[PDB]
Amino acid sequence: MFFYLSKKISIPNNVKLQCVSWNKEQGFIACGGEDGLLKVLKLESNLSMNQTLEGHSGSVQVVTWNEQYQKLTTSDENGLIIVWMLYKGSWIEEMINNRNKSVVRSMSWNADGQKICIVYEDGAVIVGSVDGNRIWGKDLKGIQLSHVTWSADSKVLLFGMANGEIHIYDNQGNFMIKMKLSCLVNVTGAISIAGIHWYHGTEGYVEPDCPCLAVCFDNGRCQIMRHENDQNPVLIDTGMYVVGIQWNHMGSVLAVAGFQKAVNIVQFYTPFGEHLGTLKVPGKEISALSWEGGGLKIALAVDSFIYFANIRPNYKWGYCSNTVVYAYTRPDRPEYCVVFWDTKNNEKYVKYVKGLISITTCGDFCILATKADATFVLVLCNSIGTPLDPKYIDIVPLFVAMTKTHVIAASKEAFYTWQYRVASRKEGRERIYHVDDTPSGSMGVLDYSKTIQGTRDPICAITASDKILIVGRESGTIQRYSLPNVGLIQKYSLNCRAYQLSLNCNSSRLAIIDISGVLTFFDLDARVTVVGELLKLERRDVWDMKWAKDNPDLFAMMEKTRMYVFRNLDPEEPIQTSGYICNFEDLEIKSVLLDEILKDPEHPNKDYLINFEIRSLRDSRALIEKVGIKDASQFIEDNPHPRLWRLLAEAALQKLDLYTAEQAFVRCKDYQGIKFVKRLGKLLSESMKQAEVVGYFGRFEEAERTYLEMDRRDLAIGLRLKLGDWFRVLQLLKTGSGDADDSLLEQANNAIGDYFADRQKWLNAVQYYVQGRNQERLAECYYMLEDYEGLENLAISLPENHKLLPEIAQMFVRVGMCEQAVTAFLKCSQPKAAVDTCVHLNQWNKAVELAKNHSMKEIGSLLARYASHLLEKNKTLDAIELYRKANYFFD
Amino acid sequence: MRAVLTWRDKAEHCINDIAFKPDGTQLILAAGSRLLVYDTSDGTLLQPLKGHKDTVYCVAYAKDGKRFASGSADKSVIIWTSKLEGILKYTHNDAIQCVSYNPITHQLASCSSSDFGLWSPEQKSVSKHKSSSKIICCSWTNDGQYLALGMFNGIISIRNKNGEEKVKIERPGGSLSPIWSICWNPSSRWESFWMNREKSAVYSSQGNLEERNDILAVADWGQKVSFYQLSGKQIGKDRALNFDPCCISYFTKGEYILLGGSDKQVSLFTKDGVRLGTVGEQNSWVWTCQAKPDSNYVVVGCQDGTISFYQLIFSTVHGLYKDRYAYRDSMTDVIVQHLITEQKVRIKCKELVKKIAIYRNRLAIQLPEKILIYELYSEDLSDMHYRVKEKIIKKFECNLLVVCANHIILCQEKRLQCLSFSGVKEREWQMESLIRYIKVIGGPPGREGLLVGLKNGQILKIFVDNLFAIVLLKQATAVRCLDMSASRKKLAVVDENDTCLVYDIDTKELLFQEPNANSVAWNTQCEDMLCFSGGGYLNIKASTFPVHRQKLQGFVVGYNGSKIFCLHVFSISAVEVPQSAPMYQYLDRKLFKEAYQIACLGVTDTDWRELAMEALEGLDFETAKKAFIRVQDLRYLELISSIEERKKRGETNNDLFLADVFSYQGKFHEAAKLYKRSGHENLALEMYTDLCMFEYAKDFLGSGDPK
Amino acid sequence: EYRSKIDAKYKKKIEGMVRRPDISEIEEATTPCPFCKFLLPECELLCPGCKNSIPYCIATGRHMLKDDWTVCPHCDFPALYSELKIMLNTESTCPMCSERLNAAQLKKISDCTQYLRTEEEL
Ligand SMILES: [Zn+2]
Ligand SMILES: [Zn+2]
Repeated sequence: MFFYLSKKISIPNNVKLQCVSWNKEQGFIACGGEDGLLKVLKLESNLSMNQTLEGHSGSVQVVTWNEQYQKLTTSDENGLIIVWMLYKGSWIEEMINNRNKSVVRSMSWNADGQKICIVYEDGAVIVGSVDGNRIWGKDLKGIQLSHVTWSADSKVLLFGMANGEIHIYDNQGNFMIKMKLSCLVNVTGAISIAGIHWYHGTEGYVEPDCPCLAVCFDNGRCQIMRHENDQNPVLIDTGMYVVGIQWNHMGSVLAVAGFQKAVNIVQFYTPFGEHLGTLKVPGKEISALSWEGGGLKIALAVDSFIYFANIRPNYKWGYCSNTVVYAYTRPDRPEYCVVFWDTKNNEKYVKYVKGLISITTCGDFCILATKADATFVLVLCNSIGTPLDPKYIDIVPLFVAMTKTHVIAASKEAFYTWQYRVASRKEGRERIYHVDDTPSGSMGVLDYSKTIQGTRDPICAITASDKILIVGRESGTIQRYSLPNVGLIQKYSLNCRAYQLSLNCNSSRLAIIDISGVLTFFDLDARVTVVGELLKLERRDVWDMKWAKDNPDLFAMMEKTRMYVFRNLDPEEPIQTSGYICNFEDLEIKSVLLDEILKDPEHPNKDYLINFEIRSLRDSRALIEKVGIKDASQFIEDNPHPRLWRLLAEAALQKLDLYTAEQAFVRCKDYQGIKFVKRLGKLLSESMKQAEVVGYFGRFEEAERTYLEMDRRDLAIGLRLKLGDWFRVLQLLKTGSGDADDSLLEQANNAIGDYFADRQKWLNAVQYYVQGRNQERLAECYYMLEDYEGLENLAISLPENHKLLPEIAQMFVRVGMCEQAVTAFLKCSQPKAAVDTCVHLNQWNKAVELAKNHSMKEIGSLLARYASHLLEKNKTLDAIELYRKANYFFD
Repeated sequence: MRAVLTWRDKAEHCINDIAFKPDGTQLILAAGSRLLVYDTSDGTLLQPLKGHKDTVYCVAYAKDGKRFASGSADKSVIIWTSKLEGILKYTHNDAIQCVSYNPITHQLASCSSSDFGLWSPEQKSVSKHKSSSKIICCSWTNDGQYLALGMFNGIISIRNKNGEEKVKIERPGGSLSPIWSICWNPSSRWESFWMNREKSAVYSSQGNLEERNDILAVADWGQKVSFYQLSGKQIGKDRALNFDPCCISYFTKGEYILLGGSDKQVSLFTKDGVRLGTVGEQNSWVWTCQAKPDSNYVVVGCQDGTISFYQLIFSTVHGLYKDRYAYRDSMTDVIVQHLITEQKVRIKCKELVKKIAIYRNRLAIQLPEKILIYELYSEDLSDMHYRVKEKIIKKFECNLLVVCANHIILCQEKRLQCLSFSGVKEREWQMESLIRYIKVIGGPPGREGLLVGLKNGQILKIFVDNLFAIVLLKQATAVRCLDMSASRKKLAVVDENDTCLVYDIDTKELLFQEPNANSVAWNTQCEDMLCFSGGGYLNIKASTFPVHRQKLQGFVVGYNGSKIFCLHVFSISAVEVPQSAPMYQYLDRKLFKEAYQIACLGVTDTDWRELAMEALEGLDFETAKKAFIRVQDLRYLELISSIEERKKRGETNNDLFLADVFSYQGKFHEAAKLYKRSGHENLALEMYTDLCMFEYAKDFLGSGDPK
Repeated sequence: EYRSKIDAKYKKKIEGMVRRPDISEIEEATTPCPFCKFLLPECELLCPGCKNSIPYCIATGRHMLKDDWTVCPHCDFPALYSELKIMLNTESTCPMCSERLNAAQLKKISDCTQYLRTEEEL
């Protein structure tokens, strides 16, 4: 959550602006003038600079967009309401109305745009449909109005009096209770509202019952209340004559525009009342706010200027393995939707999470800090979303710092350390420390009495490398503990309050981005006579940073709209980009455009992943381009690094030098490359080597096409067979001829059957295993599919003896088909089991018949004692039934 | 349905009316001349309020938890406040029959035998309006805009806040059917209006409707309950009763109705008026049948003076078959939810669904008087168009219900009875002690298998097409939550000690025990996987390995592929099984084929690579090839192909292959040791000269100097 | 599909071999590839070393060898000199071209680079 002024639009003739309304769906900005001026603008510098001067003498006061149906509405100081529609790329007046009694104090469209309420000063209220008077125009009472607002369901319609009273209404002139104002208790003078905004949940709510409606008064005190509350987030501001209120598009930030006595200010708050910053706009006086559609830009009216401020929100994102994790709220479901977009395979993995305090990543893992119904949860997840381990902890996971093999969840007064891995699975050693505890070298286990003591210097940020833990506190003091066994090593007492901290791989220095965005560097181990020292690299508008996983000196940062890379305090040329550094490694920066993704969270394009190469790699690549491999090789040898060596080797392989490539592979100590080059040199044909090298880089389709073009279906088939593309093998085997195509196609069909069966996709593997000739797996597919007719057909199609027939007969016995099981066993030539199943399944007729045939004669005693047991149970009828079945008719 | 009596306490006079504090902390009665204040949690009488001089007839809070009124036979109304002190008072010309508070504006409305009076909190006098006859009921609308007065003439006068009669609803019969109770449906947006709350001075007296969707429940003394709209039109037909009603009310969200009166009992009804069951059976007329503001608790005060506090408990009625899960919604509907596509389907039964059984293309619903049999007809895996196949009209008594293709199974005591879909009875099996569990285990359409467990501890398998039970096991303690492995080769039992015992069904031998199980589910797709929940913790076993337990709210209903399905308070939920833990457990035991079988259920790519490399080091080239294919590493795939062809041509040394694998990962030292052990130091020398590690090549110059 | 079609004289033999399986099979000898000297099975024609198809001896069907090379003077097809010489003892015509071919017409070729030239680079 950072913010900085970015642009300015000077309205001609220096007329004062009294209202700015940024259309949310379309990037239209409507500006009201002090001398009848009304302008419609659009960015990308303006595109649709328009002067909708039709009518509107005097001044222009209220301006409201209709969003859906895209209808602007505007009013004068003379009561002339005008509704404008976009026709032929220009704004023409569509409707004109004029009530000749007073001045329109406010106007507001419904949550669906079908209904509009307009409130005058004399108390008259006119509610219209999109075309005419919808229901009523009420004259109310002896009251002077200033505001109007609908509810989410458009049922209540709460006004605002001139004297400072909000009145809750019915969607008609039916007066329900007056609102109970809890924010103002000690005020004494007259109070005016000057700002009311109800976040009609249209992008979801940050919390399932978060405060939505927001009321402020010109004195400076605000209340962020849900529906008609009685207890509610109260806020005090030093905003003299607060000028406006504007919720975010997601209702997660509230912007309060005013000016202190002291000078213009646009403060920002969370829905729960947490402060976030201050903008300090120039000019004489602010007049209105308006967020963009995406909440990234805010336009605010100061005198004859529309100042634009760029906003960096607090996205819940992370990068684990090749997966970008990003979370967002949506209107339909009441819980966060977290997409584990795996960039390697362009796959998505949508999870739904209730609390989701934070998302943190490190290595191929991701900690989701959430709030449960053991009150808070830290879900340790894979890179594809599967929760490996939900760990329930009690302290609030306000700040989560995740190192490989450690997770530190810190509230404002304590931190909890949990080892979730070993350099390789859970070896949980959970500990909790109060900030003022000064733990010794090692130790109490899971003692939770330390999280209730309370502190006067709360935690503001935390970070942890593989060796140390740095807790930043609200006074600027940072505390350094030894991570594997938490023990207070040092306190440093920096200058400014920390917002973000990062440690290089050496854990020798710490980058600190304060609350105001200023980036500084601290050197922990650099002892001056003191313990640590600053480094004199203060930057101004930094909002993101990342050290190398390889080089302690290498650093990357984002300032406003440019990325800088530092090699020990020496910046390079900026790169125009607006992205978040996913990874900094091997002279390469992988970043993603979250601003673009979160506008279409369902379909993240691969075009939003951008890779940059730092000066060394770009220089080496360009020098390889300009001069031949021979000289760039010498240059790279002068400045050696494994990434450059691999680049040189791959360039040589592309050129098929096979000598510079081998040397550069030796430099990388890459035995795979050395062996591949030796095998390639043993090969004795060009366009054979070219196919080999285009297979080396993973262009499998290119290699296959290359093999086909040189009239080698054999090697294309071999390449597809080394891989698992068996469908490709079937497609290729359809055309031409081969040395052994029946066996190859049978192998392909069996392999596809296995491919479908390993994924529990029978009735697809059953399609194969039949064109191919597989029996053992086909019986399993029939069994799991419960296609017992297919099992019977398979068993009668097998030869007289087989290793599979007994298994089929066992399957039949389990399911209960006595006849098919008996036939299968007799095919196996196992009459003993064929009669044991008849006994087991109580088919005594068949048992006695098979005993007579195959000469066992041991079933007479079986029947005798079975009937004896039945008689012992007084079930004489059952005994008669068996004796009839077994043809023992005499008994 | 089941109601448990939390506490019962008897007063010395008939209980006329009751009221709940909106927080639910305490309740207030009207017994004789005093107002008894009880604590809802326990029933301990706090204070008898002693303001009135005659019998108290009515009481009601202000929906704000700050005041409550009470009118009495002394022709007076006293407004008390919280902390139980009388602060305001006024009088009528007759005994006050009932008093109510406006849900929004706190405008008190107190009726009497001749007139009704309205009083706003800020008003300085009571506005009295005459009435046609004796009023007995008051009911403010949810938005607080209209007031319904039921009268002894069998007439409801619906009036505005001023007192003008907006509409008049005339119950058939006139004075034949006095209107003794009314209640507005409390289900609206205004229900949440007051969920975020935070010297007796006598008061003087001063003498569209079409688009609105409001329902007034009316309890007449012609023994009927009607539902009227605000426009006077009736909703549906009447519901004939055989008792005089004296109290009609609603739950918190207006989903169920409470009805008491001349019958010495209290009954729960659907919001449409279909009877669901009995709440309590009393010894006198129930004069009031209110319900706790935000819970299932109900309180019943009768003429005997008895006050009873029941907690209503609703039983989960559901069935699940593989990827389909049917449950009971709103006590009269059946919701069939697909566990893959999540395409829910609702089936309206208009009657209290007692039991549900589901099966492939079959859905049995036991209504109180009949069983409905539903079928699927389209041959689509995601088909969700259930049509009625049969209606077995018979008052059925059964402990359990099961449904099979072309059959229905009823468990009743020791009788396991098998009926056709037309109601014909085909077979019957007599059991040993008592049938505790039953479950279809698949089979041919008309020849399916059933898995039965008994309180005897004996576990049997019964085939629908034959008259004999096959004995599977004779356990020691009772049986509960039987389940069978996907291959029908393993059984899993819970035996009243939460001890999940797993048996090998063919050798009668048990494989392992677990000490905490309330529900067991075998993986329908992976045979080795097992799941069991008990004690608030999930558990996932892979073969005879340790468990990977989570925390859980609910009990396990199913386990399909890689998803657990658990039920928590009628809400289904899916838990994503971590396949990596069983994968690594199989890997550490050097079991590569089984590790691959577990991995195929879904893991990341790093786990796939780890399994591939561990297979390579373990010299299982088939599983290594398959895992590498799922990672598509042409380098390692070509290495494995080269090793396979070298093995094919005759090379049968298992240390050369491991040396090559080590050299190819990058060990360069263990590979050299393996090369030397396998009798090839020349290959180690070649590796070290190729890597230009000539200081190590001096070590493997074993041959000497023959060039 | 092929059942009930084996010759009645041989159904007994086929069922006898299947009923008592005999996995005993003598391994086929390996011979060098003519291009890269890679040892591959005699009847395998695609060399896994150079990925090149190997010409087949028109006398045995085995892949060609450098040290036993020859060609019929008529059809110019490759053949194994020893194998073609032995087979010509009982056949008076070339197996491939069906032309009159005697033993004397075979000349052992020492330089077979003409037939081992890849078509792409030639
Ligand atoms: Zn070769
Ligand atoms: Zn010839």
